[PDB]
Amino acid sequence: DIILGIRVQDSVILASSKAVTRGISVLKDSDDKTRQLSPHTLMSFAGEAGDTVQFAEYIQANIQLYSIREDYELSPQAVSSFVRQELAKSIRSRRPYQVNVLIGGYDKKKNKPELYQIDYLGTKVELPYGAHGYSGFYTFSLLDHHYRPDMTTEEGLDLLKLCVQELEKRMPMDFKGVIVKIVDKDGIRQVDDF
Amino acid sequence: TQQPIVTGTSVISMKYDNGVIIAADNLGSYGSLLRFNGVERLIPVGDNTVVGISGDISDMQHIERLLKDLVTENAYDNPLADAEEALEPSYIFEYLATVMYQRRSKMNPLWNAIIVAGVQSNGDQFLRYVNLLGVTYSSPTLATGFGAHMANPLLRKVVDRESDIPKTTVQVAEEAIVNAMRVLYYRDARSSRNFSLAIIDKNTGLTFKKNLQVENMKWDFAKDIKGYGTQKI
Amino acid sequence: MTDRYSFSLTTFSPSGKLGQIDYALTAVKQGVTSLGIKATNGVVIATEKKSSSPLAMSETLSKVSLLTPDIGAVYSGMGPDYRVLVDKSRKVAHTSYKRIYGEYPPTKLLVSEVAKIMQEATQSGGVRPFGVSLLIAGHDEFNGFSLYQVDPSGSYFPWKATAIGKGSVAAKTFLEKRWNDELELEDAIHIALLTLKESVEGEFNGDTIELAIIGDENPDLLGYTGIPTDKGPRFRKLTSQEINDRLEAL
Amino acid sequence: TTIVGVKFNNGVVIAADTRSTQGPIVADKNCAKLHRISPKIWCAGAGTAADTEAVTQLIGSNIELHSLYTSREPRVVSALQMLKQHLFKYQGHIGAYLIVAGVDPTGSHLFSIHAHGSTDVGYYLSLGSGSLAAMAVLESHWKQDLTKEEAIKLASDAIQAGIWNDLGSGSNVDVCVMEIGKDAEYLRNYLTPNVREEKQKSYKFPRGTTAVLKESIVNI
Amino acid sequence: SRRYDSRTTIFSPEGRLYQVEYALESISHAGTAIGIMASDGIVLAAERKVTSTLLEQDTSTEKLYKLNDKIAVAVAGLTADAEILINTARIHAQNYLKTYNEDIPVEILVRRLSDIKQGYTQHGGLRPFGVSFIYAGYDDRYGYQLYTSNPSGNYTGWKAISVGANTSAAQTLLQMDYKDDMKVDDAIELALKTLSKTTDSSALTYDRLEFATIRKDGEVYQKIFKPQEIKDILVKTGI
Amino acid sequence: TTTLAFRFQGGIIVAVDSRATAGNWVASQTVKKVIEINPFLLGTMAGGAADCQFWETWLGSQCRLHELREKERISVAAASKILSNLVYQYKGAGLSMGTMICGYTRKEGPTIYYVDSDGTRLKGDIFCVGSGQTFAYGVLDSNYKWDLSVEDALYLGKRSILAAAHRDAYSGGSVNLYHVTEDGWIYHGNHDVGELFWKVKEEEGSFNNVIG
Amino acid sequence: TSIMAVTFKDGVILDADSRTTTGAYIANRVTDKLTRVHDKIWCCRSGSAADTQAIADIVQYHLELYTSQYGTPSTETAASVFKELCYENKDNLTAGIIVAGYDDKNKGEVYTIPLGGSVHKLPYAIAGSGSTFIYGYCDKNFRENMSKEETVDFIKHSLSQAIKWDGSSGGVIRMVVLTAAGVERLIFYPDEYEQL
Amino acid sequence: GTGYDLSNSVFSPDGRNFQVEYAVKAVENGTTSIGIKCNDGVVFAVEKLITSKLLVPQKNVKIQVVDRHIGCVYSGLIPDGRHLVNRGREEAASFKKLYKTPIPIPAFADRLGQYVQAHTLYNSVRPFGVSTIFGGVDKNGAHLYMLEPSGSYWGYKGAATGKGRQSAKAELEKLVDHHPEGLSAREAVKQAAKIIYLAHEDNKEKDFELEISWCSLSETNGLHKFVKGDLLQEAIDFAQKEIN
Amino acid sequence: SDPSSINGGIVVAMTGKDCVAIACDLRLGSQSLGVSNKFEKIFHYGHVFLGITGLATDVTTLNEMFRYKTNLYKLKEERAIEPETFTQLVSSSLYERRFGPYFVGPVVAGINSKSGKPFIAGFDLIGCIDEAKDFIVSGTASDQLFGMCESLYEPNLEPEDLFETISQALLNAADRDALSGWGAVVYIIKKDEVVKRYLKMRQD
Repeated sequence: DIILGIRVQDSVILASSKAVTRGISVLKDSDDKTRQLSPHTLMSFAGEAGDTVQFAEYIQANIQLYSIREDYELSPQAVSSFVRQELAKSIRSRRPYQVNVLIGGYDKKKNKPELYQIDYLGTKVELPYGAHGYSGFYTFSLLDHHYRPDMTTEEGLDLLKLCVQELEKRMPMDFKGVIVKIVDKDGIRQVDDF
Repeated sequence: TQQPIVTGTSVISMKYDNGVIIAADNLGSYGSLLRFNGVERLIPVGDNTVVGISGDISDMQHIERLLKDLVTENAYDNPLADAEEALEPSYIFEYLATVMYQRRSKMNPLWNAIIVAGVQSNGDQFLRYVNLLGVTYSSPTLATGFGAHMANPLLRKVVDRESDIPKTTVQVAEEAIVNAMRVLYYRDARSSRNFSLAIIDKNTGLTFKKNLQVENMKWDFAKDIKGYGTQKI
Repeated sequence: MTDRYSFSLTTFSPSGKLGQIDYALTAVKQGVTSLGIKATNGVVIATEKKSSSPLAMSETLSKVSLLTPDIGAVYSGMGPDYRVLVDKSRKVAHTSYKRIYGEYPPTKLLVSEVAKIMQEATQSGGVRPFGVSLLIAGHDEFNGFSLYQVDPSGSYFPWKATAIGKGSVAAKTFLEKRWNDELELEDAIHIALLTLKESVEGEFNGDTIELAIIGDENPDLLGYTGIPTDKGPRFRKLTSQEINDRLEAL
Repeated sequence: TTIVGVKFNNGVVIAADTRSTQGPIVADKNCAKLHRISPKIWCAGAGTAADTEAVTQLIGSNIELHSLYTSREPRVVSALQMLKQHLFKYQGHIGAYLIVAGVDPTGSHLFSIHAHGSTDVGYYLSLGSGSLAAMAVLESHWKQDLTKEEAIKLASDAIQAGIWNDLGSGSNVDVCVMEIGKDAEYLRNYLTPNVREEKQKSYKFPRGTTAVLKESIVNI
Repeated sequence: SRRYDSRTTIFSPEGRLYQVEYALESISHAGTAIGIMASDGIVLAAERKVTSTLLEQDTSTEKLYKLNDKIAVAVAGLTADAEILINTARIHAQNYLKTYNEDIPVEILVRRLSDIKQGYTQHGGLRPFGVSFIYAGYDDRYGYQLYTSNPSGNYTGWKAISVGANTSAAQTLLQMDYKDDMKVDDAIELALKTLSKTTDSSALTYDRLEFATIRKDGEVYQKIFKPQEIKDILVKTGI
Repeated sequence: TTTLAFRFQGGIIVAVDSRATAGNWVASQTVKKVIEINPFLLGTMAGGAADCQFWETWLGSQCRLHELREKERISVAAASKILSNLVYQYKGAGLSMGTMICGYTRKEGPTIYYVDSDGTRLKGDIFCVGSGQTFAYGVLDSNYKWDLSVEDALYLGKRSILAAAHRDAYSGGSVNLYHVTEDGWIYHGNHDVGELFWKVKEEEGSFNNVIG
Repeated sequence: TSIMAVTFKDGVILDADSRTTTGAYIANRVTDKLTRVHDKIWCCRSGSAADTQAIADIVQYHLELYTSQYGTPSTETAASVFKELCYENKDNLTAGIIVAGYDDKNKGEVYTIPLGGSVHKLPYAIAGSGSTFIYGYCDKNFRENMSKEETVDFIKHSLSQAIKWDGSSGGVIRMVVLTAAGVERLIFYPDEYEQL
Repeated sequence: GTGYDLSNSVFSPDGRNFQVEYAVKAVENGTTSIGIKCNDGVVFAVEKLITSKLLVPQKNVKIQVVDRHIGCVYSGLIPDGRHLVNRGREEAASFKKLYKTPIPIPAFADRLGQYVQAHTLYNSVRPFGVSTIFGGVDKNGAHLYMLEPSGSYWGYKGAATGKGRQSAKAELEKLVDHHPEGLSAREAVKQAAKIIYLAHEDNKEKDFELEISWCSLSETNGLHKFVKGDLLQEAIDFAQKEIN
Repeated sequence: SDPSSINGGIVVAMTGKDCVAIACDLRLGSQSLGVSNKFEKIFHYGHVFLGITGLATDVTTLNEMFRYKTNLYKLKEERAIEPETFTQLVSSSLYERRFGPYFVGPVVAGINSKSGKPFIAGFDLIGCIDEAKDFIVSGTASDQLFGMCESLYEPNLEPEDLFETISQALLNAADRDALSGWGAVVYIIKKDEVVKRYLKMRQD
C-alpha cells in the first residue's frame, strides 16, 4: 500500500511497495505499482485490488491516444488534471474507482519536475513530497525535517532511504521493500540498488 | 414486493370416482377483523372448471379477471369454442401457473394459493394446486392455507391414494368436504360459517352450491368446563 | 407507422441559393407591413391589423406580443408561425436564461435563441423554415434599447429603424429620411404612425393599427408593491384609445 | 420558522418570520420567507429553505408562461395544482411545506401544501416550528369578517407568538397583504421587535495589528 | 417519403459531393473575410455584406467572433449556420480547459469543428453547413496560427488566406505583397488594401468593415475593433 | 480446495485436489478443477465453481476466434486479460473466482497469470489458491527450483497438494497433475490422496506423527 | 379518521368527520373529506392524505375524460378507475376509499376499496380509524331502504360514537346526500350531535 | 386526377384524398355483406363465394366477434378486416380492463374510426381496404355501424357493402319502409338471408355460401352468436323460396 | 462520515465602505492529517470572487464548472458576470443536483461594476441564497466565525480597517478549529483594485 513521491530540484522520485497480499498470504513480492503515462510522466497508484490496475491502464490508454493524435506529450499538469477529472467522475458513479495516485513528471517546456497527489475522491494537490494512506503518517515528519527544494537526485534518494526505513521500523505490515523510479529530463529510469 | 391485506382463508377440495368437489368460505378477513362476508372465492370457468383461490382478495379479483379474459380470447375465431375446443382445466391451470411464476420471478407475486378443479374432456379428474411462488402439485385431496393442516388429514381418510378415487361416491366425498368445513370453522379463527361448494361431475356437469351453511355443531360439552384447573364452581 | 422525414427538405441549389429560405422570405414580402423605430429613450414597434372578416373580433388576435416584460416582438408573414415561435421564445427565455441567472435575458440573447429556433427549422429533417420575419424590440440595463430583425433563415441584425412586409421598401425609404439620433419616444410614435399610414390601404384608426413601445418602467403594471428593486414592465401596448388620441394630433 | 395565512373579508394576508437556522445557529437573521409565484399569488415556505425557494421559483416560471399563454391572470388553483403535482412526483423528498395565498378573478384563496403533496383549504393556517404557538393566537382571536387592519394585526400577532415562544423563529415579521380589488403590498420587515442593542465596547483594531507574510495586487 | 429525399450525402458520377460544391458556391457570394498572420500577431478583417444607413454598425457583430481568450474566427456564408458552429466551438474550448486545465490548441479546436462539418457531409441526410471559417489563434506550441475550413470539412493552415467573395483576386493580391518578416501594423495595411481592391462597392468605409487582431505583459490580447477604431486606421493606412 | 501452478525449466506444472464440499458435507470427491480451455491453455477452479467453469469455457471460444482471425495462437497474457476484463465488469455482482491461466507460448515462454474476482491479474512463477494454499506454499517455497526435472517437478506438485490435503479439511480426494509444454498440456493422471499419502510416507519417512 | 356511506330509499348519503391529525396535533379541524369525482359520484378518502388526494385528482381526470367520450359513467366504473390506481400502485399508495354515487337505473350504490385495492359493493360502508368503534352499532342498527331522515339520524348516531371514542376523529360531521333531486350538502356541529 | 394519387396523405387540388378513394375501389370488389338492425338486436350476413368444391363448408368463417357482444362483418381485403378487428379486440379488452364494463357500441365504433382514420394521415401507411359493418347490444339498446376506408362511420338502420351493395341497399330500404315499427330478430335473420341471395345475382358466375350472425337481447341474452342448424336452414329455405 | 468535514477549511466574507473582503484558510487535509498548506479556496471570475468550502474534490469541480459557465457567459454576453447574477448562477447550479448534491458551502463576494455597491452572498450545499449585508461565513469553523464576526464586525469599515477585522476574525476562528489553519489569504476587493494578503498564523 506504500506510495511515496518526492520532487527534487531536477527530477521526481516515486517509490512504491513490491508486496501484493490477497487475504492470508503474500502472492507476489516484486509488483510494480506504476504506469508510464508518457516518456516523462509516471503514475504510481494504490487502492482496491482490481481498481488500481484497471484505472491505471485505462488512463494510460487515453494519454497515449492523445500523444499519438496530436504528436505531442501532455504536460504533467494536464495529465494530472485529466486523471483528477476521471476520479472525480467515478467517485459519484455506479462503481467508483477506489484508487489513490501519485503523478510525477518532468515538464520539458518549463524544465521543472512536477509531483501531483490525487486521491480516489479527485483531490488534486501539487506537493514537494507526497504519500497516500498511512504511508504519509510515518514519512511526513522526516520529509518536513530534511526536505529542501534544491536537493539533487542523490540526496533525494538518500532521503527516501530514511523514509522507507522508518516505514519498515514502525509500520506493522511487511511491504517487501519498494521499487524506486526517477522521472528526469532524460525520461524514466528505475533505481535497482535501492 | 407486497404483503397481503384482505385475505381469504383455506380452500379445500378432493376428487371422487366421477369428478371433483371444491369448497371455500365466503369471508374476507382484514387482520383479525372479519370484515367482508360476501366474498365468492370459487370461480367457475366454463362448464367443467372451478378455480378456488385463497389469500389476498385484491389479487384474487385480478385473477378472476384474467380467467374471464381467457374465456373471451378462446372464443375468438374459434367456432368450436363450445365443444372440442373449449378451455380445459389443464389449459386454465397452466395459464395461472405461468402467470403466478412470472409474477414471482419479477418479485411482484400474486399473494394467492389457487386450486384448479375440473374434469377433462376425456373424463379424467383434474385437481392441481399453485401458490404465489409458482409451486404446483397434484393430489387426490388439495387444501390451501390453514386447511392443509386440518382438512387434508380428514379428506385423506376417504381417498388416501389414487386407487381410492373410484371407490368414493358423491355422497361420501360431499359429506367429507362438509365435515372438513365444519372442522375448519371450529378451529380456524379467520373462517366463516357460510361457504360455497362446487361439484364438477363428468356426467351431471358443474353443480355450484352457494350459501351453504355450517350445521350440526357441538357445543353442549362447554357447560361442564370450569376455570383453568383448580376452579370448582 | 413512424416519422420517415429524417432528411433535410432545405438544400442548396446548383446556384448556391437555399430554395426554401428564399421562398420563406417571399411569404414575408406578401405579409402585412410592420416596422420598428429605435428612439433615444425607447423603441416603438407597429403594424396594421387586417381583419379576416368584419365579424371577427380583431382585439383577440394580437400581432404584437410580449416575450419578456422588457422585450416585445412583432412579425410580418405567416401569423401561425409567429404564434408558435413566440410560445417557444417565451419558454426559452425562462428555461435557458431566467431559471439559471434569475433575471430575464437581454434582447441580444433572446434574439439569438429565437434565431437558433428558426435556423434549426432551416436544417433539421422534415421541416420547412418559419415564414415570418420578427422585429424584436427590447431593453436591458447594459445594452439599453435595442431593435433586431430576425429572418426565416435565422439571420438577425440590429437596426436603428426598419420595416418588414409588403410596404417595407417604401417604409424604409421613409424611415431613412425621418430617423435621426436625437429622436424621443413620443416623436418615434409620430414617425411610426406616419410611416404606417402610408402602408395601410383601408381604414386607419386605433382598431386597424397595433402599436407597442419599450420605454420607462411602468410600476403601475407591476401588480404589487414593496420591492423597490422591482420597477415594472417596460413593454406596453398602446390601447386603441391611446392610438386614436395620437391620430387626432397626427 | 413561523408562517401564517389569515383570510379576511376582502382578501388574504400571509406573514412570516425572517430567521433562518442551520441547526442551532442563525445563518440569516433577515431571510425573506415570502416568495412571489405571480404578482397577486404569494407563497411562504417552511422546512428546507432551498426547496421552498426552488419549488416556488419553478412554479412561478410556469405560472408566468401559462399566464402569457392563456392571456389571463393566474389562478391560485393553478399554482396549487402544479405545486402539489410537482411535490407528489418526488414522493416527499422535496421537503417544502408551503402556504400559498393569492387573489385571482375568482376571489381570494389560502391553501397549505405539505411536502408529500397533500393540500388543505383554510381561513387561517400556520406552518413551521412555531405553527402551534402561532395557531394558538389564530384560534383565540380569529373571527369571520375580519377587516384588513384586524387581519394584519392578527397575522403579525400570530407570528410574534412564534417569535417569542419558538427557538427556530425570531427577528422580524414579514407581511404581504393581497386584497381582491388592488395590488399586493409586500410589507418587508413589518415589525422589527428584535433590534440588537449597542455593544459595550468598540472592537476597532489599530491598523497593523495583523501579521502579514506577503502582499499582492490581483489583476481583474 | 423516399420520393421527396434529395439525397444530400451522395457522390456525383465524377466523385464530388454535390451539396458541398453548392454550399461552396453559396459562400462565394458572401462578404470577403481576410486573415493575415504576421510575425507578432494575426489580423482578421472582413467586409460586411448587408449595409444600410439605418443598420446599427456599432453593435452589428456578424462576421468576427471570439471563441476563446486566445482564438477568434471570421465567418463567410450563412450567418445563422455559423453561430451554431461558433457555440459548439466555444463549448469545446471550455470543455478542453475544464478537462486539461489548459487553453485548447488552435488545431484541436479547428479539427473538432471540421469533424462536425464533415459529419453533415457523410451521414444523416441533412444539408451541409454553408459557412467557411478563418481561425486565428495562439497557443504555446505553434504560436500564431491561421486556419481555414469550408463546408466539406477540410481545413488547412495558412500564412494569409481570404474566404468569401473575390477570393481569387484577394489571394492574388496577398501573393504579391505578403512578406514573411512583416509586422502586424503592416498586416493591418495589407488586409485593408486587399479588401479595398476586391470590394464590390465604390469605396471601402468604416461602416462596411469588421476588423480584429491577435497580438502579444507578454500575453496575447484579442482586439475586435470598434467603429471609431476602424475609422482611425483607415485614415492611417491611407484608404 | 487447493490448486497450484508453478513455472520451471520444463514448462508449467498444474496440480489440484478434487474435493468439493457443501459445508462439512463432502458433496464430491472427483471434481475436475482444471478447465482445459485449449490444447495449450489450462484454467483452474477456486471459489465459484460455476463462474470459473462457465467463463473459462467461454474464454476458449474467444481464444479460438482470435485464432481464426489472426491465424496465430492467442498469448497467455491476452487470454488472462480477456477473462480479467470480463470478471471486472461483474465486480460487485457476486462473482467468486481465483484462477491461474497457465500456458506456454513461443514468443512468451511459460506463463502463469493469476486472475481473481476482484479483477486482479498477476504474473508469477508460483501460485497457490484455495483453502489449503498456505500448506502448498510451505512445500513449494522450500523445494521449488527452476532447474527441476519434469519428473521432480511433477512430484513436487503432487507432494504440495498432498500436504494441503492432509492438513486442510476441505482439500483432498485426488491430485490431478497437468504439465504444460511447447506442444500443449499433458495430463499426468489422477492420484488418490488416500493411496498417495501412505506411498509418500514410506518413501520419504515424512508425516512421522501419523501412525501407520 | 371516520368516513361512512349509507344507501337509503331515495339514494345514498356520504358522511365523514372533519379532523385530520399529524400525531396528537390536529393539523386541520374543519377538513372536507368528501371529494367530488363526478357530478353524482363522490368518494370518501382515508389513509395517506397525499396519496388519496392524488388518486382522487387522477380519477376525476379519467371520469371527466370518460364522460366526454363514452357518456356519463356509473358508480361501478368510477370504482373500477379507483381500483386500477389503488391496485396497480398498492405498494406505494396507502389509500382506502369509499365510493358512493347515484344513477337513475341503479339508484344509490356504495363501493369500498380497502387498503389492499380490492373492490366490494355494499349497502353501507364505514372506514377510517374511528370506524372500528361503531362496527357493532352500525350492524345492529342499519336497515335497508330507510328514509332520508332515518338515515341521517342513523349516521349522526354512528359518527357521534366514532368521534367520541377515536382521538383521530372529531370536528363537524359533513354529509353529502346524492339523490335524483341533486347533490345536497349537510353539516352538523358538535353542539348538535355530541349530546345525542 | 393523376399526380396527387401516388401517396396516401396528399390532398388533391379539389381536396380529395385519392388513395383513400382507391381503397374504396378495393371494397367494391369484395363479397357483399349486410347488417340489419332489429327492434332488439342486430343481424349480420355475408356472402362467401365458393371458389372451388375443395373449400370445406362452414369453416372459412368471415363474421368476427369482438369481446362477446360486438360482431364485425366486412368486405374488401379480408386481411385488412382481420387487422382492424384485431385492433377492436385490443380496444375492447382495454376498455373492459380499465372501466370494467363491456365497451359500448358507439364507444367501440369511435375506437375503430380513430384507427382507420389514422391510416389516412401518413404516407408511410396504407388505408384500410375494407368497409366494416359492425354492431351489437349494449346497456342502451342495439347499434349498427358501418366504417369506410376513410374512417367515416355512421349509425345505420341497415347497412350493405361489397359488390352487391347497390342491389342489397334496395331491399334494405324496402325493409324499413315495410317495417317502420321495428323488425323482429328472427324475421331479420330470414330477411337477411333473402337480401344476400338477391345481392348474389351480381355474382352469378360463382357459387356462394350464406353465413349469418346476430346479437339480440331477447334471443341471445345480448351476446353475439352465429346462426346454425335448424334456424340457418329455415333462412336458406325462405331465401330460396322468395327467389323462386 | 460527513463529506463536508473530511478536508476542513473555512471562508469568511465581510462588507465595508465601498469594499468587500473575502478570506480563507489554506489547509487541506484528510481528517487529522494535513496534506497541503497551499490549497486556496477563493476563486475569481472577473470582478466576482467565489469562496468554496467543503469537500476538496467538489471545491475543485465547482471551480472548473463556474469557470466554464462564466467564460461562456462573457462570450455570449460580451461582458463580465456581475456578483448578483453570479449568485443565482451558483444557486441554480447547486440545485440542479438536489439529489446528487455537492458537499460544499460557497461564498460569493464582489462589487457590482455598474452600481458600485458591495455584495456578498452565502449558500448551503443545495443552493439557498443567504444574501447578507454584513458578513458571511462557511466551513468547519462556521460556529467560531459567527460569534467572532458577530462581535468584531461593525458597519462601514474602511478597506484598511476591514482587513484587520476580517483577518482577526479568521485567525481566531481558525485557531479554535482543528481542521482549519496552516495559513490564510485575505482579498480586499475595491471598485478599482484588489489586494491579496497572506497572514502569519499558527502552523499546528
